[PDB]
Amino acid sequence: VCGPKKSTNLVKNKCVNFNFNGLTGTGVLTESNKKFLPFQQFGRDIADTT
Amino acid sequence: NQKLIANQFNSAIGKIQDSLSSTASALGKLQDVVNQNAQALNTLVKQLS
Ligand SMILES: *[C@@H]1O[C@H](CO)[C@@H](O[C@@H]2O[C@H](CO)[C@@H](O)[C@H](O)[C@H]2NC(C)=O)[C@H](O)[C@H]1NC(C)=O
Repeated sequence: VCGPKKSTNLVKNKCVNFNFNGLTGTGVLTESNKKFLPFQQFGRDIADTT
Repeated sequence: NQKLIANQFNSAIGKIQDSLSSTASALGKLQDVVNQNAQALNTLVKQLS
């Protein structure tokens, strides 16, 4: 259930201000080999950051 | 006794190598410092959660 927000394209390997389903932060988005399970939308660090 | 002394010395050095290469705890005093610092940082980061 998400608000009336228009999504844009995703740009990789550059510093961007991102918003994924309401989750925001600043960082570089890159390809990964992390095996998220079918029900896992987010992963976390030790600091509980994304 | 120069020959004896030199031989005992050389032997003693070989013993140092045998101890250091096999006993991990031999350098516990330095490893402990590293461990304390690692814990301090891990504690600091975990507090962010
Ligand atoms: C003092 O002790 C040393 C050993 O620490 C003696 O030297 C050894 O003597 C035996 C024979 O009895 C040899 O098989 C060993 O190879 C020798 N060891 C070394 C390192 O050379 C030494 O003879 C003793 N001296 C006295 C006066 O008793």
